[PDB]
Amino acid sequence: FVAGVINRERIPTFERMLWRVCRGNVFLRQAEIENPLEDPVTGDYVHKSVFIIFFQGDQLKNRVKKICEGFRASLYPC
Amino acid sequence: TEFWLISAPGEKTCQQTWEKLHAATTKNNNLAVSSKFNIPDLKVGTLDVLVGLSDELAKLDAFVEGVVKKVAQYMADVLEDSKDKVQENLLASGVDLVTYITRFQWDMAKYPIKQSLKNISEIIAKGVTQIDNDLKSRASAYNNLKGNLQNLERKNAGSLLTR
Amino acid sequence: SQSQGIQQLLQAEKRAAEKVADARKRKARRLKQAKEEAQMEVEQYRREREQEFQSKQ
Amino acid sequence: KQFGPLVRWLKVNFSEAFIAWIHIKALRVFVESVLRYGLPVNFQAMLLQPNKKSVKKLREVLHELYKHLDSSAAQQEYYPYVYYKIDC
Amino acid sequence: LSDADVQKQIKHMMAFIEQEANEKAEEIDAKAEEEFNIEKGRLVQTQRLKIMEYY
Repeated sequence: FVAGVINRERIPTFERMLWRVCRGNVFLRQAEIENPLEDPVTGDYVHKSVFIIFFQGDQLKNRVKKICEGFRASLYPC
Repeated sequence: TEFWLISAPGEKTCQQTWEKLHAATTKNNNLAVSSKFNIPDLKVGTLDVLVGLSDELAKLDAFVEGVVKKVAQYMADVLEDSKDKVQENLLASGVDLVTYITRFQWDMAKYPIKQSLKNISEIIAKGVTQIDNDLKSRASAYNNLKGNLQNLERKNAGSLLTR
Repeated sequence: SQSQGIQQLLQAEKRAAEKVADARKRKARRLKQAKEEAQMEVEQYRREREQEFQSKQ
Repeated sequence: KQFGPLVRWLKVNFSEAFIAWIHIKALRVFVESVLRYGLPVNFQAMLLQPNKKSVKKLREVLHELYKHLDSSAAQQEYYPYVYYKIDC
Repeated sequence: LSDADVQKQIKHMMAFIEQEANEKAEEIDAKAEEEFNIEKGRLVQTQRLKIMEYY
């Protein structure tokens, strides 16, 4: 399906912050990247996995936009 | 007296006893005082409105808390039913918060329970804003009289060089 | 169990879509009925005015 | 002359302001409880008057009471319940 | 987190969406009935007066 891209250094905390702003409201979908290649920034190959959430509300889209900007993640396209 | 305002899922009616009755989970083994809030049955339309409300209420809550402090400090200067050593907490409808919380309800007098959250939050906000401005006016008038009075008392005070 | 949650919420969203489309449909239906009844009253008014016309003439 | 009525008015308005403080935060806790748990809206909400030096035990008891029922997802940010401090 | 926790989160996701949907539809039908009467009255009065003037 779709495998989003995150750095996943501290995803346990990304997830928690996401629940702090609203806990338990939407499903977090997980995907993983097999045999990732050199990080565009880090310059190395690390495993990557991502949790992607579709929201109906605008307030949560803006919330998680700010969160993902603060978090080490690339969740830019719809 | 400080209080903690806490809410549990409340899925079971046993929660009240779980919260209050059963020592293993009751607050401080049922020694601490724990009273239920009487809150009217209100609805949240959407999640987006829920979040907006969350932020707006946090802002409004801090606003009103500040106003309460401002008016209490004003009266403290007045020294009428509050002082620095005693009567720091304000009374609710003329009784203490402990009494008020004992009989706590959401007050239809401040906002109808049939109002949407937006409208309710707005009515309260308007109320407090108005209260703050009324205080600003009365406090200005009192501080003005207080200073001018002292200035006149001082004018006829002092040593023979300046009195 | 992810695919089930995905399916379930999509089902909720679908029903929601059906719900609003149908509410809008009822609105449309009521508006047409409103027009039909309005015209009926107008025609009733017409007959009345025509009769008074005939009476006066 | 102004003082008399001044302070009588203020005392009344401040009580009303305090009640409003109570109402508005009860709503705050209402909507947060809804946001935290979802529907229906029947939650177990308590006003706690701590005992001296009981805050440790209080945290312990409330933690065990609710933490095991919800999730690790939820202090200043993550608390098993809705919790606001009433400064009085 | 557990599968049961995931199921509870899914139920919560359903629940808010359904509530929003129910409220919006209700709002829509109430206004629809209002619009029914408003448009009806406007139309009726608009043409009734013209008929009157003719008469």
